[PDB]
Amino acid sequence: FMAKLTSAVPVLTARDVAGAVEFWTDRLGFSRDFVEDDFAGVVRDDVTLFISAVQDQVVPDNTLAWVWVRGLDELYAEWSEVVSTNFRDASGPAMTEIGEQPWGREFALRDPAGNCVHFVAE
Amino acid sequence: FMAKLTSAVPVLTARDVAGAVEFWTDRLGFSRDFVEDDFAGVVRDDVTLFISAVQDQVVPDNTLAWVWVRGLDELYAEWSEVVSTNFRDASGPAMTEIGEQPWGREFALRDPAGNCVHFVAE
Repeated sequence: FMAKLTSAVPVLTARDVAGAVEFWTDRLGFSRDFVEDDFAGVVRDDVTLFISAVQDQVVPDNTLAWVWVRGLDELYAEWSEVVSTNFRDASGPAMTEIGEQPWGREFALRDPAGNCVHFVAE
Repeated sequence: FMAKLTSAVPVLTARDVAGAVEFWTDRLGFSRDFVEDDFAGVVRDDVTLFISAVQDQVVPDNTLAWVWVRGLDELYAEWSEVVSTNFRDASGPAMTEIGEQPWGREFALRDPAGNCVHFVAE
């Protein structure tokens, strides 16, 4: 008899949770799972992400997450029309271009709070 | 044709990645998946956690993750013999006691780097 770990949920951070949730749902297509004032959960297909409140901006600026997807080029097309593809010369939410990395074919997305999330082709 | 998100991997943070990895593997039973100098991955059963390097200690002190498990009381017993159960009066790695929260029956564990990970009974 040994304990089995079954699944994990990344936690993104934000000084402004409510705005982080508005962005992931109204713009990226996730749904609200639950929303407290300093803690929320959003969901899309089999992926859940939690969003937690923090006071220091450097935390969200250093927060990361990796998500796997079937149909990466299409996610990229779906999101490129609501998120800038000029990842460098941009201050707000942005997306890098698809490229190969050791973990696979991917692209990263920075949300309004500063979280950087990597989406990888399954 | 719509992109489907299939799974996610939480990213823990540490000023000292190598030590964070030693702890999650030699003491908690995870295996090394890959180890670069400022980025690593550990695995146990169906759960993978990445560990990333940062310079500011406040990031790991604010980093969170949620993991689900079958056989929570047994994970608690397996880990209570290598991690302190005096969560308050302790400075290093520690574990709180099992309690009910809105997300379910759980316990939290703080690792040496400062990450706080919640383990929930499936």
